[PDB]
Amino acid sequence: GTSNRDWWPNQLDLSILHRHSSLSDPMGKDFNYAQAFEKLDLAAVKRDLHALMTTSQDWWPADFGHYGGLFIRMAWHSAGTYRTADGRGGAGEGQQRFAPLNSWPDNANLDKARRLLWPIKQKYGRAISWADLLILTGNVALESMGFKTFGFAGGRADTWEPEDVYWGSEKIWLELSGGPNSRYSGDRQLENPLAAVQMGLIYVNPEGPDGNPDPVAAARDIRDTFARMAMNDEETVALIAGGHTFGKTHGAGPASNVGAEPEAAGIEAQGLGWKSAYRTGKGADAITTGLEVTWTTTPTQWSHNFFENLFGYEWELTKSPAGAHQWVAKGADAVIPDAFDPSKKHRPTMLTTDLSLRFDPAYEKISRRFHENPEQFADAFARAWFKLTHRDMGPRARYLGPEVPAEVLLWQDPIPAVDHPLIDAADAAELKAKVLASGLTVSQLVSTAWAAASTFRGSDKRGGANGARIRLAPQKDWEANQPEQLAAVLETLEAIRTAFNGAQRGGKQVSLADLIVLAGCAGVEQAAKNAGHAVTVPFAPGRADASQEQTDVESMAVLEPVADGFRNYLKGKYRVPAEVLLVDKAQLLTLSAPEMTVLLGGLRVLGANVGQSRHGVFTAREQALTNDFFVNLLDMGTEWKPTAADADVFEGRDRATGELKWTGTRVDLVFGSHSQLRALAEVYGSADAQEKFVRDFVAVWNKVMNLDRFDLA
Amino acid sequence: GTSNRDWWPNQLDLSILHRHSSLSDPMGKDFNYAQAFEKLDLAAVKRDLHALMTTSQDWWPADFGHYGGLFIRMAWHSAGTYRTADGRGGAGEGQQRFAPLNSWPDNANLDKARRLLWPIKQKYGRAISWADLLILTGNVALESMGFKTFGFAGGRADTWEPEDVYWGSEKIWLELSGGPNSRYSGDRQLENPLAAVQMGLIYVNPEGPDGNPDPVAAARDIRDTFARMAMNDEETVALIAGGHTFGKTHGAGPASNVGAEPEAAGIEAQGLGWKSAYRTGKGADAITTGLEVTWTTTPTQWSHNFFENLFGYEWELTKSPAGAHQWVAKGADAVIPDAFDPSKKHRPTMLTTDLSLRFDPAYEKISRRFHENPEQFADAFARAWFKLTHRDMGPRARYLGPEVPAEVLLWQDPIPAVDHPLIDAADAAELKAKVLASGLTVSQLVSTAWAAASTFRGSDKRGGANGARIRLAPQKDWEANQPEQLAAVLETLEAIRTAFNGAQRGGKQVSLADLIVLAGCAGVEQAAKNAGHAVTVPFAPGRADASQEQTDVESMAVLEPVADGFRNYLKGKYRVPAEVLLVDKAQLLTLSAPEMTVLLGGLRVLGANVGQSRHGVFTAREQALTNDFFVNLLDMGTEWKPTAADADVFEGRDRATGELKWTGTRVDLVFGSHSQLRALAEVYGSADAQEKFVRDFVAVWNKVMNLDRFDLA
Ligand code: HEM
Ligand code: HEM
Ligand code: NA
Ligand code: NA
Repeated sequence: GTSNRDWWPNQLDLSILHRHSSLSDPMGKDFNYAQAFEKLDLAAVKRDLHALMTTSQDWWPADFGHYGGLFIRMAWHSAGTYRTADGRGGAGEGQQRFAPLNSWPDNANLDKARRLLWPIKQKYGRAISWADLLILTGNVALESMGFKTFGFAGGRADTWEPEDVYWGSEKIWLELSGGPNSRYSGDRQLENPLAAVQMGLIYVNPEGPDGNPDPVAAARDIRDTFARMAMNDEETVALIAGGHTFGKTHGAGPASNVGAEPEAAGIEAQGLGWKSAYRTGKGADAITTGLEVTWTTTPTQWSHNFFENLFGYEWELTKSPAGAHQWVAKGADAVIPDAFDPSKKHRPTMLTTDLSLRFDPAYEKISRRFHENPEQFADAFARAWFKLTHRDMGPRARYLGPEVPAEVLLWQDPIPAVDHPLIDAADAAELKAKVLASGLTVSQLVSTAWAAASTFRGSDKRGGANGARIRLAPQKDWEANQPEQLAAVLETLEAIRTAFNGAQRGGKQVSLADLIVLAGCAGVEQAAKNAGHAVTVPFAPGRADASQEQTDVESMAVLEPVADGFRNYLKGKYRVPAEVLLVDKAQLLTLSAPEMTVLLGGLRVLGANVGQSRHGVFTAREQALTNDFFVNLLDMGTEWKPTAADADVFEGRDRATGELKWTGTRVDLVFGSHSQLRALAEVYGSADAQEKFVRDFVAVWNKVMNLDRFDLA
Repeated sequence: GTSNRDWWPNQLDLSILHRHSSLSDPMGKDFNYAQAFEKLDLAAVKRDLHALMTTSQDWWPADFGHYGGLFIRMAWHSAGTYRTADGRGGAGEGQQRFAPLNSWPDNANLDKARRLLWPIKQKYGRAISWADLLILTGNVALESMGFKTFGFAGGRADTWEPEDVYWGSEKIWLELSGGPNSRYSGDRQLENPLAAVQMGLIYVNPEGPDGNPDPVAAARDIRDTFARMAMNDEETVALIAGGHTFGKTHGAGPASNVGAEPEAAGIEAQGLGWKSAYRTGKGADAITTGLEVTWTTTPTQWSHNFFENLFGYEWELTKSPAGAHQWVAKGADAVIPDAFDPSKKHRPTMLTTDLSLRFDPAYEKISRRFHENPEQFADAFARAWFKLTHRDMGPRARYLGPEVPAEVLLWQDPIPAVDHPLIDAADAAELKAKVLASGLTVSQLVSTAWAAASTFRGSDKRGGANGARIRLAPQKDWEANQPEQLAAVLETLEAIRTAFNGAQRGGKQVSLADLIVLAGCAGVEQAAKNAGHAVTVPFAPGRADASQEQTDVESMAVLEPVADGFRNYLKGKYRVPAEVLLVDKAQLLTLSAPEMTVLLGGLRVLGANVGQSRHGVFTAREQALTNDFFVNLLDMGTEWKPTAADADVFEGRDRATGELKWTGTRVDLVFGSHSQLRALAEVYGSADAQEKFVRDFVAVWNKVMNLDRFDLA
């Protein structure tokens, strides 16, 4: 059946804004996962998980009699799709159970692992999500095998359909670099927002870059991909060596024995895949990646054997039974146990990427420190495992249950506790009047609050206006934020704040974070008044101000908007059309198509454009909250053409006279071009819609101002 | 970006069940179109439309100074996508303004027609939908040119994204028959559910079949395609000759002058397309189809000149300026006016498909009668035009406004008025107890009510339990409905009804339509009771019984279910996998994926299968309402394999012993195979889900029972 995507493959896809509707969700519309989880008997779940570890099923027998290694890998793949670039991927939505990730080649046989958890999921029902279960099982596996974890938070709500993520443009699974859709260019530069080296891999190729077994070049890829998942050198060595303290790989025979991945298998396979014709197809005959490596002399117990073996032997290049490159210890005795046959033992083996930990010079120093000080290694790995499994969860207010660590970590972008009475409605009125009396304009007030709040992304729940981090490095210097104008607005706001706070009793005070947001609300109210409408914009206090020492400047850099269509901003020229970038940003902000439409039309007229650009400012009453953007955009009395100087700027001219009426970008004009967007614009550009526009604008404005308000959730 | 559809192109698509969410809709959740329309000043809209007809815009100058012809074609293409096989397409959702229909080659330049209506749409806002406006404008065009229409009903609510319709499998616009994706097989047999001869055409090719200009052969395609839009010979002749009484075609120069259709055009074109480099690109130089035919001597006035010309001249095969085949009157004078130059005149011209009306022998008799009796032609055309434009609107209860015709037409599947007091809640409880005391089983009661209510399709709002047409030809003889079992149930229910109705005072009585549904409600309540649960199933009386004389048997044939996954039924063996047919049925019933899942699992254990098949009946307590279907389907202790006899039937065996536990079809087992469906099955198969399962089953049962209840809307 031919589809619109077939006929017009480069037209914008708005269905990504309408996912995760109440239609696809089986739970009622008021189902609150947090409340279900809070009543879960978590200790009972953990006892069941401990039992499962050694309860081998005949359809996928447990290596060494213990599924721990398989479940740790399962949990690390669950978390390991995360990209700091957009916040997308990670464990936080349980997306491993859906396409495509359920069938990625790197997730081979993790279908079996998830199926082993069905009876526990079934027993506890809606009170523990799959997303939470996958991570808890990884924690229990570690604990079962003698490693004490740093803690665990629940609260990852399950999702019910595939997340829309750009994973790459290759049309062949695992395609090597330099093809027609290469994710690499130049000096091995991986394209943003990707965080893996080949389509269908978590991070890197275990044989080495594009299959070439050089540990030093492999180290480069490990470092690049791990940095793109938010992990530095210490955390990376701790994670890889910690993980490979346990379990084994599977490559007992040739890969051509292995059949269709789950999404391609027959209906009789009942959701499972990679069925293998090699001998029994499982256990001692398992084939998962094709590598055949067992790292330690006690694969089911925490030990310090990974680094003893790494440093204690010299390594020779060899091949697994499936033909994959891997390394064997020169001259070693057969000291590694077999996973099924008590009378067999094996020499120590390593992956190319394991040897990176020794042969990359920066990794070697950390590996050596961990080898000499195994207590440091233990603590680093525990902390890293917590980070890995919680990095996409959001602020600490979302963390549920009795195992949440009390230590506050820099990567969590922590927000101080509020310790004082908050402002009330009479105080908010007084502060709004002070803000309007100072001379700050509608444009300044709206632009600053937008700049503060629109850093939020729902993908990893980072960003937003809580914290007042717009006043700190690096946000205060971002070009999209207009540093000189920002400084002057913040200075005026801080004077108002200081005066209000100095006048209070009883410890009451207002944060700068709250005041920025409140000042934006005063500007929207003033804009409505300018248009002859009486509007009150809702405001919820309770934001606190974070310090510079609580704000990791390099981790903050991914939140920098390089494209923000809501302010008609593009930092440079990109291969992706700007309207595709707008929809991407709308998705991160959790906006539907109607919300994105209303919001953008209103911001244009309020003067939220960066640099005071006139592009899309289709009104003769700037700083008044009207639907002018829509009524003018849709006026057939105007004809639009790309400019000579710039194909991405358009001039709109009177059809009868040729006189210039307006200019716009692709972000402005897409609302008059895309047939679903123009349908939405027509609603707001109708003669009966001025009041609807104002009230829908105030709603969406308020929504954006509260995106990060998990303390009120 | 590579997507799941790319990787797994034959996996089932559930997103078709989750369109039309509250996320995509710009109107509030409480917006009621009918309430907005009922306050529209319809007479004022029609006066504005009447003015528009002769107010030419210079960006698309009006032929003959009158847009009438253009708007009639606009309104005919809006309705002309309709297929009786599934009820999909038609005018009832305004889908012409979305992809793909906005850019079909047959809809070329209707973009300009819609843009001409923006100022009126803008003036009246949400009180008149695009969908209604399209049709109204074609009525006003006709009226302005002297034709008295049969009437008009408003009430077509606007939609906000493209409908998912199978329009064919060709990958090239207008591909000629016999390609790799041919819609034709055998002796020119058009595949169901298609109703057009080439991808991107409304009905037929105006040159002739695959471009061959033979009016006799073209007649065959006209007859076949019109029949597939539910029009007979009389109606077809009336429509084509009536339409071609007005206006002209456009082919002033070569088609290679014409640029990209709207979905492919640049952003600057602002939703318009087919921009032409031929001379001025418009007006006298317009190119739309490439044909250049003007049918009558007064193209802006109703007349009987189409048939005077058709029968008064002999016709010669010729070519337009773009090279298309067309016909010119042999030896004629220049009597047809030019569309822009008052000093120029032209000979009569015709399409191949016009001459079909004279050269097909059955058409010729009707055309002759209409020629000799133009009052009959006018009446036929008026009636047909109403039918064409209202055929997908549904029951007469949905018809709004002051111009609704009072005559009740057989194609409307009319339902008589209710003239008596309805049963109350106490009466409903007494009838449910009498039904259960009769000895009718849960299975019989559920199966009968399902068979009555599940003929509904939301595509054209035909079918449903209102009317009690299950007791009439042809529904009573459909194989899916189990004619002998149905007859015995209906006999028992009619005895109950007769006894109840004979006992009442005050004229109160119960229809058989209401009692079939209520009997099904009693069956579901009893099934819940069998499982240890007391529930009330909601029931809304007010259905009435239609007669056989009010039921067009041939028109009812398309409602026959030949695939009903909810009863595990397939009338024969099809190209399309059964699971795809299930999702198609779910879509027609307006069900979400969660609704379809609950509903199916419940029907299986209630005994709803045709023929008492045990396939998918995964319970040891049939006729009790439990979640057994899901608990047993998801049990990994069972292994499933296709049977030797039949690849589409599967045996479920104990994994350890080999014992045969169950059998199922593809429809049953897809719920354990598809990753999004199995996630839903898991919810209902959880240990905490029994109450949720029953609640959700009763809600969807009730939803189905009320699909056609537009009298309560
Ligand atoms: C450079 C990064 C890494 C590479 C290339 C990589 C590669 C692999 C490969 C190829 C397998 C074998 C899969 C099979 O054939 O069954 C595997 C297994 C595993 N990895 Fe990693 N690994 C990486 C990092 C991680 C990290 C961060 C963790 C966890 C903290 C982890 C924990 C595991 C465990 C536990 C197994 C054993 C699975 C079993 O016993 O069934 N690895 N790794
Ligand atoms: C076999 C069925 C039909 C065929 C093949 C057909 C074909 C066409 C073609 C090729 C055009 C010229 C489009 C252009 O170049 O501008 C057209 C114009 C038109 N058709 Fe049809 N037609 C059919 C049925 C109908 C029906 C059922 C109606 C309405 C009752 C309709 C009303 C019109 C009108 C009013 C125009 C003139 C548009 C204008 O003035 O701009 N036709 N027809
Ligand atoms: Na994420
Ligand atoms: Na329809």
